[PDB]
Amino acid sequence: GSMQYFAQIVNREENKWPSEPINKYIHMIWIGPKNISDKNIRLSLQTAQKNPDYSTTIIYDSGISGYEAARNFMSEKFKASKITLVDIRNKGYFHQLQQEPSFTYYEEVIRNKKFAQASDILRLLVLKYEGGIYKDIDDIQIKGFGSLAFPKGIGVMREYVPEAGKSAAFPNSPIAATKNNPVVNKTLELAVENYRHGEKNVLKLAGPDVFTKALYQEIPGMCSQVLGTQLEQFELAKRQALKMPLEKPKSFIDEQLTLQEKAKISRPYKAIRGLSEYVCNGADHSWA
Ligand SMILES: [Cl-]
Repeated sequence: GSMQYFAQIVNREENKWPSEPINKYIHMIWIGPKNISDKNIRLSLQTAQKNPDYSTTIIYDSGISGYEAARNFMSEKFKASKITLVDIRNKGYFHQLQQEPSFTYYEEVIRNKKFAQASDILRLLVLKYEGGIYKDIDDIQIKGFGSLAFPKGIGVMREYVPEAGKSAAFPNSPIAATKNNPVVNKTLELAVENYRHGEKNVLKLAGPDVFTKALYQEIPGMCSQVLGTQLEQFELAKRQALKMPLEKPKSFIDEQLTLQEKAKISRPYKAIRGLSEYVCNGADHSWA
């Protein structure tokens, strides 16, 4: 045979990480005394309707003064649906959450009434113990999830580019993850280090930029430049096995790596971005 070893390397990269199933829980958070908007109520109902095999819950907090007025508003609006409000205090692992370093900052942030900044922390704690899919009340459910399985047990959206930043960022919503996922844990570790270091920058706390940085440490290929570098290395490796000029191709027609070979190498990192065909992101936090 010829090129059978090179074709074996390409096939190894396609299934290097087996896809792990995701628990069928849709976690959504709405904490504070502000009432949920009419749009977010309709999107939440649409979320539960499009996922009858998922149990959809909206997580509120009873440790915030004035929470009853907003919680009473949600129950009357969701009493005839599959949306079941669950208090984070009444969780079956709340005593373990109190022993988490991030929960002290969660308590410290809700006291300052920075509810959106606190939601970035709680969503990772819920995915740590229970797992499943976190989604925000503003995220639009395009189609139902069904049985989802992701390489490394982690599913995210396509990364966006901040209009002034220099690095892309994966949104921290929606996030699909297995129970006690390494990417979720590393995001919590970086979040604790940022809060320990008094990071006044809201981006360098528990938001998408921190979730992205933790995703790159566990799965370095998620960085577009890293995967692109890996494709250029296979291009040179194929030329060496072909006994062709060991050089980077000048034009596209001179590339030896076929499109099918590029797709095989990129298969794991495409699947991790699989949540983009199920959910459309909302911009409620943008207007805030
Ligand atoms: Cl060979």
